[PDB]
Amino acid sequence: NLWVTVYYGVPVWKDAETTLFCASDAKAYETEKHNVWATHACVPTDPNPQEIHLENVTEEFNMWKNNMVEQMHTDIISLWDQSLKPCVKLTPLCVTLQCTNVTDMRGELKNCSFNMTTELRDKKQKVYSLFYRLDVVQINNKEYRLINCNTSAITQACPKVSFEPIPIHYCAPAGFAILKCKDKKFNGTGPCPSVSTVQCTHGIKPVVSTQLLLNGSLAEEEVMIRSENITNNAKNILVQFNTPVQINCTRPNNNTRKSIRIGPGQAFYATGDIIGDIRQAHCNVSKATWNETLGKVVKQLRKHFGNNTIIRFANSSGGDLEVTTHSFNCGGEFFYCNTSGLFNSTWISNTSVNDSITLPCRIKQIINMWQRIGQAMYAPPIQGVIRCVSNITGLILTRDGGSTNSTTETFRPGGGDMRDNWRSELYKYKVVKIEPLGVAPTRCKRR
Amino acid sequence: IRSENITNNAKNILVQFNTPVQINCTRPNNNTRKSIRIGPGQAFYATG
Amino acid sequence: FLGAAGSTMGAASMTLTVQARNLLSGEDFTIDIPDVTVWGIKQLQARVLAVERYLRDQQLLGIWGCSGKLICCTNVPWNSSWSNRNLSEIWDNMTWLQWDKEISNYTQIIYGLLEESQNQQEKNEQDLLALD
Amino acid sequence: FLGAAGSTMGAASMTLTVQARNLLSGEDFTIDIPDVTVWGIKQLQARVLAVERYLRDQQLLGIWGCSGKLICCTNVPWNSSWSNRNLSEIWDNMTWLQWDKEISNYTQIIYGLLEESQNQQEKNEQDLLALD
Amino acid sequence: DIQMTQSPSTLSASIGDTVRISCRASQSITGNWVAWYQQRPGKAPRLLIYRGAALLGGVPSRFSGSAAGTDFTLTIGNLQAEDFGTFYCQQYDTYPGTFGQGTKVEVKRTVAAPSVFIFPPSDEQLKSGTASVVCLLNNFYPREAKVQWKVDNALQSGNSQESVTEQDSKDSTYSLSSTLTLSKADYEKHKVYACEVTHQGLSSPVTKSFNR
Amino acid sequence: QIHLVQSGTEVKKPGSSVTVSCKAYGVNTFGLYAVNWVRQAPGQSLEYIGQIWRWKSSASHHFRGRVLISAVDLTGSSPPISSLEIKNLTSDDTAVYFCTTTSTYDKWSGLHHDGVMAFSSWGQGTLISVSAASTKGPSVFPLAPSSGTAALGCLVKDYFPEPVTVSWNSGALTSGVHTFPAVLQSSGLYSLSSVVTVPSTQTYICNVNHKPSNTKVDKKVEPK
Ligand SMILES: *[C@@H]1O[C@H](CO)[C@@H](O[C@@H]2O[C@H](CO)[C@@H](O[C@@H]3O[C@H](CO[C@H]4O[C@H](CO[C@H]5O[C@H](CO)[C@@H](O)[C@H](O)[C@@H]5O[C@H]5O[C@H](CO)[C@@H](O)[C@H](O)[C@@H]5O)[C@@H](O)[C@H](O[C@H]5O[C@H](CO)[C@@H](O)[C@H](O)[C@@H]5O[C@H]5O[C@H](CO)[C@@H](O)[C@H](O)[C@@H]5O)[C@@H]4O)[C@@H](O)[C@H](O[C@H]4O[C@H](CO)[C@@H](O)[C@H](O)[C@@H]4O[C@H]4O[C@H](CO)[C@@H](O)[C@H](O)[C@@H]4O[C@H]4O[C@H](CO)[C@@H](O)[C@H](O)[C@@H]4O)[C@@H]3O)[C@H](O)[C@H]2NC(C)=O)[C@H](O)[C@H]1NC(C)=O
Ligand SMILES: *[C@@H]1O[C@H](CO)[C@@H](O[C@@H]2O[C@H](CO)[C@@H](O[C@@H]3O[C@H](CO[C@H]4O[C@H](CO[C@H]5O[C@H](CO)[C@@H](O)[C@H](O)[C@@H]5O)[C@@H](O)[C@H](O[C@H]5O[C@H](CO)[C@@H](O)[C@H](O)[C@@H]5O)[C@@H]4O)[C@@H](O)[C@H](O[C@H]4O[C@H](CO)[C@@H](O)[C@H](O)[C@@H]4O[C@H]4O[C@H](CO)[C@@H](O)[C@H](O)[C@@H]4O)[C@@H]3O)[C@H](O)[C@H]2NC(C)=O)[C@H](O)[C@H]1NC(C)=O
Ligand SMILES: *[C@@H]1O[C@H](CO)[C@@H](O[C@@H]2O[C@H](CO)[C@@H](O[C@@H]3O[C@H](CO[C@H]4O[C@H](CO[C@H]5O[C@H](CO)[C@@H](O)[C@H](O)[C@@H]5O)[C@@H](O)[C@H](O[C@H]5O[C@H](CO)[C@@H](O)[C@H](O)[C@@H]5O)[C@@H]4O)[C@@H](O)[C@H](O[C@H]4O[C@H](CO)[C@@H](O)[C@H](O)[C@@H]4O[C@H]4O[C@H](CO)[C@@H](O)[C@H](O)[C@@H]4O)[C@@H]3O)[C@H](O)[C@H]2NC(C)=O)[C@H](O)[C@H]1NC(C)=O
Ligand SMILES: *[C@@H]1O[C@H](CO)[C@@H](O[C@@H]2O[C@H](CO)[C@@H](O[C@@H]3O[C@H](CO[C@H]4O[C@H](CO)[C@@H](O)[C@H](O)[C@@H]4O)[C@@H](O)[C@H](O[C@H]4O[C@H](CO)[C@@H](O)[C@H](O)[C@@H]4O[C@H]4O[C@H](CO)[C@@H](O)[C@H](O)[C@@H]4O[C@H]4O[C@H](CO)[C@@H](O)[C@H](O)[C@@H]4O)[C@@H]3O)[C@H](O)[C@H]2NC(C)=O)[C@H](O)[C@H]1NC(C)=O
Ligand SMILES: *[C@@H]1O[C@H](CO)[C@@H](O[C@@H]2O[C@H](CO)[C@@H](O[C@@H]3O[C@H](CO)[C@@H](O)[C@H](O[C@H]4O[C@H](CO)[C@@H](O)[C@H](O)[C@@H]4O[C@H]4O[C@H](CO)[C@@H](O)[C@H](O)[C@@H]4O)[C@@H]3O)[C@H](O)[C@H]2NC(C)=O)[C@H](O)[C@H]1NC(C)=O
Ligand SMILES: *[C@@H]1O[C@H](CO)[C@@H](O[C@@H]2O[C@H](CO)[C@@H](O[C@@H]3O[C@H](CO[C@H]4O[C@H](CO)[C@@H](O)[C@H](O)[C@@H]4O)[C@@H](O)[C@H](O)[C@@H]3O)[C@H](O)[C@H]2NC(C)=O)[C@H](O)[C@H]1NC(C)=O
Ligand SMILES: *[C@@H]1O[C@H](CO)[C@@H](O[C@@H]2O[C@H](CO)[C@@H](O[C@@H]3O[C@H](CO)[C@@H](O)[C@H](O)[C@@H]3O)[C@H](O)[C@H]2NC(C)=O)[C@H](O)[C@H]1NC(C)=O
Ligand SMILES: *[C@@H]1O[C@H](CO)[C@@H](O[C@@H]2O[C@H](CO)[C@@H](O)[C@H](O)[C@H]2NC(C)=O)[C@H](O)[C@H]1NC(C)=O
Ligand SMILES: *[C@@H]1O[C@H](CO)[C@@H](O[C@@H]2O[C@H](CO)[C@@H](O)[C@H](O)[C@H]2NC(C)=O)[C@H](O)[C@H]1NC(C)=O
Ligand SMILES: *[C@@H]1O[C@H](CO)[C@@H](O)[C@H](O)[C@H]1NC(C)=O
Ligand SMILES: *[C@@H]1O[C@H](CO)[C@@H](O)[C@H](O)[C@H]1NC(C)=O
Repeated sequence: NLWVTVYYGVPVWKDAETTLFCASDAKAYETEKHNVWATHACVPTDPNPQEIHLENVTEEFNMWKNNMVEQMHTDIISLWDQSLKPCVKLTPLCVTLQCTNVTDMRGELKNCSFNMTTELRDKKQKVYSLFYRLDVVQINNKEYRLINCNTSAITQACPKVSFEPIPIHYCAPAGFAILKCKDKKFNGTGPCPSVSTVQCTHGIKPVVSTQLLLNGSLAEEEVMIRSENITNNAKNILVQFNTPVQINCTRPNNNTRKSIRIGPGQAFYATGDIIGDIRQAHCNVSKATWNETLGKVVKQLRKHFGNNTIIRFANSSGGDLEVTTHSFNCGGEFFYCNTSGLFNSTWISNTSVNDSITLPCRIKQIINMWQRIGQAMYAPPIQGVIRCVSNITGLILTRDGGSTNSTTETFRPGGGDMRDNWRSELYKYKVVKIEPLGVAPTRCKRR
Repeated sequence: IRSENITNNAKNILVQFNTPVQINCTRPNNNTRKSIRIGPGQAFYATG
Repeated sequence: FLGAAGSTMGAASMTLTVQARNLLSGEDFTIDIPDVTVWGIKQLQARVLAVERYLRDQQLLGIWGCSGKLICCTNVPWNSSWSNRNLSEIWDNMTWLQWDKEISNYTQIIYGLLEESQNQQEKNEQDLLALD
Repeated sequence: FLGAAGSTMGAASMTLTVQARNLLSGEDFTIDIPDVTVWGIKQLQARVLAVERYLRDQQLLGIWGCSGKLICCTNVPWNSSWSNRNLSEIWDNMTWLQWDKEISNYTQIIYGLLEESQNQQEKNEQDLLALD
Repeated sequence: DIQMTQSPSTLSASIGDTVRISCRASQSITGNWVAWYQQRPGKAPRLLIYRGAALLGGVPSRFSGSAAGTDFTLTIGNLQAEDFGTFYCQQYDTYPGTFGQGTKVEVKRTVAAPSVFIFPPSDEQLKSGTASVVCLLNNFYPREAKVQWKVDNALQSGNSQESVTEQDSKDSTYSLSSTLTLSKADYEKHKVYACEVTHQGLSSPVTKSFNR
Repeated sequence: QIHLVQSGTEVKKPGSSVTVSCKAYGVNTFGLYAVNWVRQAPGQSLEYIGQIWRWKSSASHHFRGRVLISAVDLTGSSPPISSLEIKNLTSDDTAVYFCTTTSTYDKWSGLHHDGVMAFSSWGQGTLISVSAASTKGPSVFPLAPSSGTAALGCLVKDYFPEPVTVSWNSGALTSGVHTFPAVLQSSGLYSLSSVVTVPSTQTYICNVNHKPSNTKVDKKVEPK
């Protein structure tokens, strides 16, 4: 009896992959400072983002199979090079460095004298600078060289731009949609009872860090434990905190900028003398707040590893500096902190057997992150003392392979892949394409 | 046999074969790569 | 916006217009004022394939017996071999996601009946009926 | 696909839909995943002018008495001065390539009768007939 | 609740042959929700085709499905040794899922007659108070065969158990046993015991007996 | 990859309760994978019992409430494990039980159909034999050939539980031997036979090993 009929706009979608753009909230543009991070032409966010709750719907999510992460990872990388392209290349800095020990803490800073090319191509320039031990390597008085010269090339980041992370909403073009998991407790895998859709994801600050998730989103109720493959010790374990942990990272060296002239037209910013406290960079963590968090987290691991077992913490095993330390950016400078003091503990079933804690931090201006070869970025010196306060919202953890599986387990801070950092914010999101076209049988026919 | 203008000797004559002709071209010199380092970051491959 | 995807097909016909609107349109008019070689292609590649995917749907709507959006009907008889069912078992008891699942085998077949059996044979039929 | 171009106009009306399909559509969805500054514009320049050339044809279809694809009719009377011929001498004895050849002089004239004499004067006529 | 009917229950096919196994559902299944499984003897059943024509990854292209209305059929071209076994058809169309009768694909080869041997009860067994007469069927083709027990030209029902070996790995043949369990008292009351077998190979009736 | 390892063979008496466990190796979680329990009667077809999907236990109208399917997700010491319990055991439940799973992540896959689905991965299987019997030693009797050609063998009767291993000349005679499967007698005891075909002296022997009863007894074969 019936007849086929074309319906346009039926609620049907399929899992797929597309190219997502950014959103800057249209305030970051007023923040100016000559293109801070991403935002230059970045899309103004809709003042009223739309979230539609889909009733009677259950969708299965996988955060580890999420494609939004891979795009974001490649975005930050592609974003990084484009910031370094118009800037000043430091290529003729590979000149021999004659260094000496600074006037305590085993001479971490080196005072280096070297020959340099002026605006004119005739006479050289005899000038001195100040580099950290991590930025230089001796070659055989004491003679040193740039640490990156044998490995790769080098370019200086522009002082105009800042590395300051600003909220970025990922949105989908016409024909696509983004699903949001509204459950309080979600490990990133399995069906989601309450699912809502949004045009743009929430505010996500692209904070690049290791061993500590900084400035992220807090969990709901109980703290969350996420891992791709849990029983497998080769896979990292992502943790999401409930209450934010106050962390202080400062540069207890009050510095000055030389702004030497290596023309024509180009000017390099050298590190002058340090006027102030003679100290190494340090990181503060409140003993009470970290412990309270640890006690709640250590109970969550026993929802898997069993109600009763011994869980011991220890600092990094070994590897590259990026893996073994906490790496991040504060005030333009790149800190590498020693987390060994926090991870020194041993816990009982429900308990573990002062007013402050500190963590020695090292500074490195010349960096190759993401295992990049051919391009090394020089972090320009900053006038005055840098102070910053951030939230610790999660960790990257690894489990030992030595077993003795039925006895006890030890966990250590992870590192390496930065995709895990983005999976922390993207676990509740995935991309699907909408299929509007549909057919249904009805009596209407036609004349 | 193909040519733009045939009687004209200024124009080249393109020919298309029926059966393929086996041709061998070799480099009877067994060489090595120096891979000298002209940094920073760049490396040139010299003929050893 | 997709709210009835979990609901029955009968209830899903009411909010049909909302899906048509948002899916169909881009009206942000945001960005593209100041040029970039790098990222800009990325925000291009997405919306260019979007309008290509868009016109793709519109073609089927035109070449078939629709010539208009939302709902339109046709002279194609529903085959018994295609989801033999009860009328109340489809709209009232079944959902679109559940529905498209079964028709998956006959979907390409039905498409042929719309463009070939109708607008090729119907418009020619119309030309013969409009002469007299 | 163009198979009837050599055949008569009468036979060329059967395969009309095939030409409409392929000409109208791009659905390859191939490439444009990884960016290039150089070649990419070249694969852009082709398909961008393609959709511009596309909407150009669709406009004539809309502004005329068609409003739909494939075949549509009109109230414009065929002038004797325009290819005075026999009906069997056109469809049965003549081909499209041979046909468009002669109309070349009156083509721009006929176009005017469709947009001006009809949809400008017809729709206004319709408004006056729909009031009562 | 759907009932799946397979035909045949078992079939004989050779190597290189094209094998077609059909199946029918108690009602019409549309959306083509039907699955075909392969099971080798002593092994867990493996999934081959779902949705009636959709072949799973890792399965050779020799397998082809077909699904139309109430009638379903699985087509296997160029039959090979590893393909032999028991096949089942299943519908997940409605709750709950129901399987078919099953179809045993059995190796083809020339029909072979069994060599029948009969064994009288052992002496030590007689002292236990029971006597078991064992009729033996050696290598034979196909598995289907009949064995009846005649005592003094009289049939016996009950107290009879038969056993069948799996298809031989090389010979592709079957072997059958027959066990007649009786007491000592009833055993002494009769004289002649006979074992009557009928099979495609014999082309004649055969009976093996002993005068004790 | 995906490996489903179930528990060992369970022999249990009527009226009792049985619990089998299925360890699913290679599975990331039961959220993306539905678990179905299917049993197979001996010499008969396959029958769907129940399932657990989206952490929701379900079973056929046959077994409603009488069958209990529970499962726990991936832990730090072991893969995801599911367990099936059947109380009020009867003699008709002697079917072989299989632990199965299917990938539900693909929403437009033909594998599943709203709870009712096909089964991609199959386990090792677990046999449950329901019988009221106690362990006993095997009785071995020789079968003497009367006289085409000749055939001789040994008869093993009344043993429990299974299995038993039968050899010939301590593995020296491997050819022409056909070992018939154990038959369940009405007395609840198992009986089988091993026969060898001989042409035309060698004086063969039987090697029988029954491990549950620790009886390695060996019997010879003499022609009458
Ligand atoms: C991520 O994330 C996610 C989310 O977030 C997650 O997920 C998760 O998961 C988990 C896992 O891990 C889960 O949990 C689980 O669950 C499950 C299920 O449950 C359910 O079910 C059940 C059953 O059901 C049945 O029954 C009932 C009665 O009651 C009924 O009603 C129903 O209906 C069913 O039935 C059916 O069937 C039949 C036949 O069969 C028929 O006839 C009918 O008709 C039907 O169809 C139940 O029971 C439950 O309930 C409960 O619970 C709930 C809550 O949950 C509530 O509401 C209720 O009321 C109840 O409650 C109670 O209980 C509980 C328990 O806990 C408590 O708590 C409370 O308080 C009360 O008392 C439901 O419904 C289950 O099964 C499981 O369990 C398990 O586990 C535990 C621990 O945890 C333990 O304890 C237990 O016991 C169990 O275990 C078992 O199993 C194992 C393995 O298999 C083994 O080994 C062991 O041993 C055991 O076994 C035992 O027992 C058994 C019995 O059971 C027996 O048989 C044997 O023999 C032995 O004895 C668990 O719980 C969850 O849920 C989820 N979540 C959500 C949200 O969903 C995941 O996981 C994550 N992941 C990561 C990696 O992290
Ligand atoms: C995510 O991470 C998790 C963990 O972090 C990963 O899980 C890992 O998954 C793999 C699967 O790829 C597992 O390996 C597989 O293990 C099974 C099971 O092995 C266990 O049980 C065996 C039997 O147990 C029963 O029987 C005994 C005796 O009655 C009873 O006592 C028991 O209680 C049980 O009832 C047992 O034999 C095993 O022991 C042996 O192996 C272990 C592990 O190496 C040794 O320590 C022991 O000493 C002993 O040697 C074990 O206890 C195996 O069956 C699998 O073997 C298959 O795969 C091999 C390749 O790895 C291959 O060489 C084998 O031949 C075999 O393949 C066979 O089976 C296939 C499937 O049927 C056939 O297709 C094939 O043709 C062949 O017939 C395999 O070794 C890991 O154990 C598991 N990790 C842990 C910690 O357990 C998961 O993979 C990850 N997934 C993702 C997506 O990231
Ligand atoms: C592709 O390549 C081919 C070859 O590879 C190219 O072909 C070349 O084409 C050009 C044309 O541009 C030819 O040049 C032209 O030749 C004609 C003919 O000349 C021949 O015949 C003349 C008469 O022959 C008859 O009469 C005698 C007497 O009764 C009989 O015996 C004969 O049997 C015939 O019946 C004869 O007079 C010519 O001889 C003269 O010229 C040759 C060549 O230079 C000399 O060797 C001789 O010694 C002698 O001087 C010849 O045998 C000419 O008529 C053309 O002249 C016109 O163009 C001149 C410019 O080149 C111009 O100065 C002249 O005034 C003349 O223009 C006149 O005619 C126009 C047309 O009507 C008028 O518009 C104009 O106002 C004026 O009135 C010209 O020289 C080439 O010969 C030919 N190549 C070869 C090898 O033969 C071809 O061009 C290429 N094409 C492309 C697309 O790539
Ligand atoms: C995680 O999240 C947290 C929180 O969101 C992040 O913490 C953020 O860190 C940012 C720095 O990276 C910081 O930005 C600062 O904002 C401050 C406040 O600005 C507001 O107040 C001023 C008035 O004071 C208004 O005019 C303005 O419009 C705002 O409303 C600024 O004061 C900061 O500037 C100073 O610090 C940065 C480095 O942190 C220097 O580069 C900068 O030059 C400034 O330093 C000079 O000034 C201070 C005194 O203000 C002097 O003590 C110092 O020595 C410097 O003085 C010399 O140098 C200047 C030129 O540099 C020269 O003119 C002068 O004469 C001297 O020679 C800075 O703009 C965010 O506010 C902060 N977030 C919050 C909520 O506070 C954290 O970074 C995140 N984590 C990661 C990894 O990103
Ligand atoms: C990382 O750095 C941050 C920022 O420095 C730290 O967070 C700060 O922590 C400090 C101390 O833990 C805290 O300072 C107090 O804040 C109170 C308000 O919340 C103030 O009221 C208080 O001031 C009193 O104490 C000072 C020192 O004793 C006096 O100098 C001051 O004048 C105040 O005394 C007055 O009040 C009393 C009555 O209480 C009255 O009798 C007196 O007359 C007088 O009026 C402290 O300054 C900051 O508030 C914290 N900041 C934030 C943003 O939270 C963090 O602890 C650091 N983390 C680590 C690990 O080091
Ligand atoms: C009803 O519609 C169903 C729509 O899915 C049909 O299912 C498809 O049927 C075709 C018929 O052959 C299959 O084609 C084969 O596919 C296999 C495997 O393809 C999939 O798996 C590989 C391996 O990982 C993956 O790479 C592919 O992208 C596929 O998703 C191939 O190996 C064969 O060579 C052959 O091409 C489809 O695979 C199958 N499933 C799909 C499309 O998801 C079903 O057949 C229809 N029913 C009838 C009766 O026609
Ligand atoms: C590690 O975490 C534990 C909690 O598990 C912290 O123990 C806490 O110790 C303080 C004292 O230093 C307790 O405060 C006390 O409060 C009582 C009640 O008001 C008061 O009588 C005391 O005079 C004192 O002020 C606190 O209650 C207690 N925590 C709990 C939950 O009881 C411990 O402080 C943490 N580590 C450090 C750095 O101390
Ligand atoms: C780092 O070394 C340089 C010399 O290479 C120091 O600069 C000299 O400082 C003394 C002060 O004691 C002056 O008398 C010299 O004229 C300076 N020479 C040059 C070339 O600048 C510099 O002071 C050292 N680091 C600092 C600033 O402490
Ligand atoms: C990070 O912190 C740890 C813990 O304090 C430091 O370990 C010390 O290492 C030195 C040798 O370099 C030993 O003499 C000390 O005994 C160690 N301390 C303890 C408490 O065992 C470590 O040196 C710090 N930094 C680095 C870069 O390793
Ligand atoms: C300077 O300090 C370094 C420690 O990094 C030490 O190795 C070196 O011997 C010192 N140089 C002098 C001259 O004391
Ligand atoms: C319905 O489909 C079947 C097979 O697909 C076909 O044989 C039959 O002719 C069709 N009927 C109509 C009216 O299209």
